[PDB]
Amino acid sequence: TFRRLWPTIAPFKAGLIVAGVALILNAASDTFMLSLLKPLLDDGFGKTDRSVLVWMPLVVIGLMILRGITSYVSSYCISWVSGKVVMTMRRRLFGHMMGMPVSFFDKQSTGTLLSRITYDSEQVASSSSGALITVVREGASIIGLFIMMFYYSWQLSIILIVLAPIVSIAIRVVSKRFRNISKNMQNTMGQVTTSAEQMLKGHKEVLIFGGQEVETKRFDKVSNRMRLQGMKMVSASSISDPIIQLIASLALAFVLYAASFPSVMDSLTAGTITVVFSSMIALMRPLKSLTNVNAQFQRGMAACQTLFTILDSEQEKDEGKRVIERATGDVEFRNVTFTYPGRDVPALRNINLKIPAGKTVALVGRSGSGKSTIASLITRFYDIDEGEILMDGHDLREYTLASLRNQVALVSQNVHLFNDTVANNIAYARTEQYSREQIEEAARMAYAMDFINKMDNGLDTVIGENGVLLSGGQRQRIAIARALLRDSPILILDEATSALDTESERAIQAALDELQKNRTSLVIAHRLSTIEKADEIVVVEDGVIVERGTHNDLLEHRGVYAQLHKMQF
Amino acid sequence: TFRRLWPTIAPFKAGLIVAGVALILNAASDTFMLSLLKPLLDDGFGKTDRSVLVWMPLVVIGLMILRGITSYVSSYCISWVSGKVVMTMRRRLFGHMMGMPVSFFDKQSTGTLLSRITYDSEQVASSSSGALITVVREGASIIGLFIMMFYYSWQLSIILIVLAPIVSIAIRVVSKRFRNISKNMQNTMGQVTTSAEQMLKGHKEVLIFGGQEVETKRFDKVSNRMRLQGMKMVSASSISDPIIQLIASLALAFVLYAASFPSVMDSLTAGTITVVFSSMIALMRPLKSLTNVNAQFQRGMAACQTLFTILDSEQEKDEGKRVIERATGDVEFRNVTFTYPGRDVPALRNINLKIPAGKTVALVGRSGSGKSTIASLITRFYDIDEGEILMDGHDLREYTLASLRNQVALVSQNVHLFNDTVANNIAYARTEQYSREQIEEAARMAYAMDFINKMDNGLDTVIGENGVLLSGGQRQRIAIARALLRDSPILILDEATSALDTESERAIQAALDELQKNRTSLVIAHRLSTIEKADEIVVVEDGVIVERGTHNDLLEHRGVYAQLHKMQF
Repeated sequence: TFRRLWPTIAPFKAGLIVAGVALILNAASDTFMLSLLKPLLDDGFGKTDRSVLVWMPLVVIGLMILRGITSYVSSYCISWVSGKVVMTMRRRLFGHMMGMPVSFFDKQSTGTLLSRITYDSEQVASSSSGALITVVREGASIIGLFIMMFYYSWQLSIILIVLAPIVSIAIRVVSKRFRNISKNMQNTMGQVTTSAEQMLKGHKEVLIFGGQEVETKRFDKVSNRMRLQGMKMVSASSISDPIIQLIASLALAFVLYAASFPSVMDSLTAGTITVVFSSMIALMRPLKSLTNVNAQFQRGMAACQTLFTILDSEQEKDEGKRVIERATGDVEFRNVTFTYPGRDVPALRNINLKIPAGKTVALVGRSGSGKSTIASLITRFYDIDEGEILMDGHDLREYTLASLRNQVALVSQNVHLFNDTVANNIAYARTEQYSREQIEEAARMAYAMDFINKMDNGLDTVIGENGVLLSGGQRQRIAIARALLRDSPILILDEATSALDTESERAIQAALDELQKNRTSLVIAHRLSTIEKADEIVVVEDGVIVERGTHNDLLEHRGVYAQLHKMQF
Repeated sequence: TFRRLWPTIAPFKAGLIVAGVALILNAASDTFMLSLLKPLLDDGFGKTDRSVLVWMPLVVIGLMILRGITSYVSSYCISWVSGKVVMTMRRRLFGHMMGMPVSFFDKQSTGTLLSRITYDSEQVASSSSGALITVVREGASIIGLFIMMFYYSWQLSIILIVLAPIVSIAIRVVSKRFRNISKNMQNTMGQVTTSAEQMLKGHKEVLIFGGQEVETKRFDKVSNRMRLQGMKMVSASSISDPIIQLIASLALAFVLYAASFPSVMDSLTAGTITVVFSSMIALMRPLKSLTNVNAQFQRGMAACQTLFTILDSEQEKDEGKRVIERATGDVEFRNVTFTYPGRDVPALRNINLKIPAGKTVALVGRSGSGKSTIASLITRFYDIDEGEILMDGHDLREYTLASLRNQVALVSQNVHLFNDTVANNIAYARTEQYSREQIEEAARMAYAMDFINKMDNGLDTVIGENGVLLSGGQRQRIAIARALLRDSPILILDEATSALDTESERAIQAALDELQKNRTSLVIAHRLSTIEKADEIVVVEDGVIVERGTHNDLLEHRGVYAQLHKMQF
């Protein structure tokens, strides 16, 4: 039919088969109730002493116990398939957003993404299972009801089934006519209400002219008109209910009139009529739900379509073949112009950055708008629009994503934290690679030895949600320890730590210097000390690299950096 | 239960008595139908004799016809009371709406006041009528149903009545317990969803650290937990409906068990249980409606208190005793400082402007305000905060409101016209006073006679809503003719035309000059020609008269007059 994620469900059929076969019993039981109704009324409650009012009290409760157990098992075992389908769908979907470009997560639809994964995943299988159980049970109650209703007094069955749609369509046409009549009559009431508003509007003119009495008379007339219009409207609306009631009663009266003639006689009995009528009445609800099933199956398998769109959206480019054993290379730029998608302003103009290996460079972004993007390019998160980033004699486009991202490390005050323990967080994705002693040494080199050692559970304290919830400074220290453990030749320093912790942010800074004492570092300078620590100052204005050079060179000629050293004060 | 609304009910009480007595039958019919249900099954169908089941068609159609006619008469005659009472309330409200000060109509709006007059009164009447219908009909139905249940089987009725509340309360407590369980597990589901968001939010971190596999594993674990939580929640929710069904079935089983086990009643024939059970089931609707009725009463009656407050607000001041027919007396704003009620900014200050008799002393300004109110004070729509405006040497407060208003005429391009004929509009509020020839003379003086006689129906053509929708300029001509007819000694022009019709605006101007060769008027002028026609130019800048003098002197002294004048040009 419409969507066919069928393979994902294919494994979980046994559960679905059991649920369905136990669910059809959930209508077999309801039908057997009304089946037992006939012996009850005709034979039991009559002057017949007993044995239909002693066996029946037990059987009704036993069969309801069966109904309850089948309902529970059907619901649970369809919820098993729903759970094991929604869980696999969610798992696949998420596993196809961990290799999906940052562009989508650049607030293209990021806010809804959790909603997209959870609400829609819950809705797809929820609505599909609802459609199944409403097109099996309520689609089986109908079948069993018909079997019984033709088993009991088929002639009455026919005279009732032919009447039901005729009466239904007659009711529909009468209701349509009267609804149209009332809606049409509403127009006159609207007109007179507009006249009332008009009369209320002219307060000033009425008062200045002393027409209070004349306006009272005119309101008398329009209000009599309004009351008469309401009278006729209410009369027309009220004469609807008696008409439909009379039509239904006429249907019943004809049904019984047919009972007089010998055509259906001996199909009357006493119970038989009750069971047939009760079955026909109770047939509406199953059919009422069945006629609407297509809406549900569709809403749900369509959300599945919406989910499919995400599952098959753009994927991160991976057109690389070469790997890295060590990125002991020189970072090189040449006319590197880039623009982050979903925007019009160009990000970067031509670039000629020759950041050599073994030495660091501090880029200063006093403009403060879009500067960080320059770092995102070297880490291949937003694809470069124009130019190339020449790394170790090769471009990143040519180079495999995994190795490239591995060689570069990010550090920021807003660093995210995982939900596992701190020891794993430090060696995230490579816990087996390094021994706990290595992690402790990294923490030492991160100058958070006392802090990390003082957590309640020590080295393996749960560090994320449902944990101790460190502050920003401690998070920075553990991120620095992460970088130390990974020993990325390329460092990216956010330097967003506007907060100055006493005796600790200086410890943090010592950790930063030790980390960047070696290795090539690109520091998005925002603090004073880092600018002081600058090795090759790189200024940028809006989207262009205005100047480059060491501290003294740009300090001598005011240009940009020198004035920045003053407005930064 | 405030019920100031008692006197209105007493004249139409007869209609209410009818409505009620017919409504009683409107439930007696249903009761005597369920009564028919007994013999039908007991001795109508099983037996060969068909007299019962051949009469039953006739009796059922007859009872439903009585139901239809009695429902129609009840609804009609209750809506008639609700119509001739909502109508009298509406008419009384309006009659106490033309006595309200302009301030009340200004703070609120037509559409809010129309909602009050139209929607709120309709709710008052409709909801009180609905409360009465529910109480009477459903109380009659309940009393009749109880009579039936205790009459047909005084033993089964007692057991049913004892069981129903116990079963209902047990169902309620079970439902409450299971709802609490479901939400107590929904909280854990929310926790795991928050964890899912936590992990799904670290896209940049996962990519940079290359931990796609580890994050996939963690999501596997959390998704397993989510599926387990959903499974447990669904199981808890689905073990409820079977439990309530089991409780209801146990109730029914015990009822039937008592129906046989003892010989206490032992009298239940096939018909007696059918009728008693069907009534007990059908007794839910009235017990529910009668329980919810108190939300109808004191919801419409509260709207009646709202309408009383809107009716029982600050009436316009009428502290005047002396009546003056026609006055050449100057309107002098001696020391009059006024501010808009409901507003903060001072509208006026102590002023010295005087209006000599005969002289068409005018007033000009570009402040965009101040002027607007300086005329309204003469009409006393708004009151005065300080000072006194002297008519015939007497303050307007001393002057009788009706007579003083009659002495002033409101002529403006933005003028309201009543839903009446042109003759009625011109002689409005005094149609008896003036002859039709005088109205033709008024049209002549309006210089619109050619147009005034051009409509299809001539001088008596309907001019307002449901009329010709006359353009603004000729509507202003109509208002001008109104002024000429009434010959108000005091006149306050608006002259906000800003639209110069070819040869018709000049005719309008000719009409104004014919009007203002007499009839002293501080002409609120936006027209340079009107300013030139001024006698004693008066200039105000948003809080006070800057100067008052002839046009030549005012022009000579630049002050503020010459500047605003040359901006006008």
